[PDB]
Amino acid sequence: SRILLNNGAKMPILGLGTWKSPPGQVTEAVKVAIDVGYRHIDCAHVYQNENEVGVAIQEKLREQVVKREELFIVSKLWCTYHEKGLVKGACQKTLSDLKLDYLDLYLIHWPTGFKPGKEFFPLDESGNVVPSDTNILDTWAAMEELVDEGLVKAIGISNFNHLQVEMILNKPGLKYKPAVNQIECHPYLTQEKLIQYCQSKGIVVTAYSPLGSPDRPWAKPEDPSLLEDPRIKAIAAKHNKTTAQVLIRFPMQRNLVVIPKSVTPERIAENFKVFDFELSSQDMTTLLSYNRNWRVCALLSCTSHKDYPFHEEF
Ligand SMILES: NC(=O)c1ccc[n+]([C@@H]2O[C@H](COP(=O)([O-])OP(=O)(O)OC[C@H]3O[C@@H](n4cnc5c(N)ncnc54)[C@H](OP(=O)(O)O)[C@@H]3O)[C@@H](O)[C@H]2O)c1
Ligand SMILES: O=C(O)/C=C\c1cccc(-c2cccc([N+](=O)[O-])c2)c1
Repeated sequence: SRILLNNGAKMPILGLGTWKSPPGQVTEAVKVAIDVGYRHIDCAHVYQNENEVGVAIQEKLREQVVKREELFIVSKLWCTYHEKGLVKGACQKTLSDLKLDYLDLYLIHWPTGFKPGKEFFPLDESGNVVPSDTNILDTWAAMEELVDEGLVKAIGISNFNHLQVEMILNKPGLKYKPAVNQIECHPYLTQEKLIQYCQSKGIVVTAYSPLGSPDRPWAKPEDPSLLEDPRIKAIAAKHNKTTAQVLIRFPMQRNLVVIPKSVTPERIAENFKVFDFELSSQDMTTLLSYNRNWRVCALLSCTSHKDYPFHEEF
């Protein structure tokens, strides 16, 4: 149920996602998740709901439903805090909101640094995001300081392409390697090349949007839909599981961590019931065959940023 990280800690392979979880529903979602066995919660400052996630975590700690050492809490440094002098304060704000004294894992959320300020997406008058000039290697050094100050047990990256991962790995004077690269991954975006690269370097990959993010704001009625793909439904039916359960089990069998999001109590519990069946190798290869390089998470406003990650093949 856990995978060993290159910092010596164990990370639960199933966690609860919280992007788009409404602040008035996410406290109950996280409470339910912990009650039904989740021990890993994926958070971020930019999701604007860390305080409410924190209320749930704190209640379960206070009530002694779970011990802090048994939880694995992840958050992420937003793009407007890549400047070295802003990283610690950003981490501290997340810790304060989550009501924790450390994070298990803190990720650089995206490789694209943006101008600091109140706006999460600072724009020029023509709608392009305004970049930061801070080198990602300098942001990484600031992340390393957080480990050395006791604020976080592990550091990692998210949405880094293979050249960007390589840049960190080749950093002069690198002190801590990334423990994790969290990337979009599902049967329509299988990420074979990037996953193999990361795993070969001892970096654990977390798969986000494993269900294809059907609640994404830019969904079109005609878009492909994993949960409605009859081929995936057929594999689920064969195993007497739901399509969502197959979609969650799939990355687990690729030695990935996976973080499905729900605020629906029934689904939170359903999504955790994935440790009692196995997809065959044939099922796995069949699911892999559905790759279409279909990406949920990418923004036009960022496509000219020098560190935009998705121009490269992988
Ligand atoms: N690092 C990054 O840049 C990044 C980017 C995207 C996502 N993430 C992380 O990954 C998490 C997961 O990705 P995601 O939120 O994009 O989407 P997702 O987990 O692929 O899909 C979430 C959607 O699926 C529905 N759902 C969940 N379980 C279901 C089930 N058993 N049956 C039917 N529908 C179900 C949810 O509905 P209800 O909630 O209404 O039940 C919600 O609409 C995020 O929440 C976030 O924590 C990270
Ligand atoms: O960030 C998250 O965890 C959640 C969702 C999300 C969805 C679409 C695009 C981006 C996004 C954010 C910053 C930069 C870029 N980019 O460079 O394409 C995309 C993020």
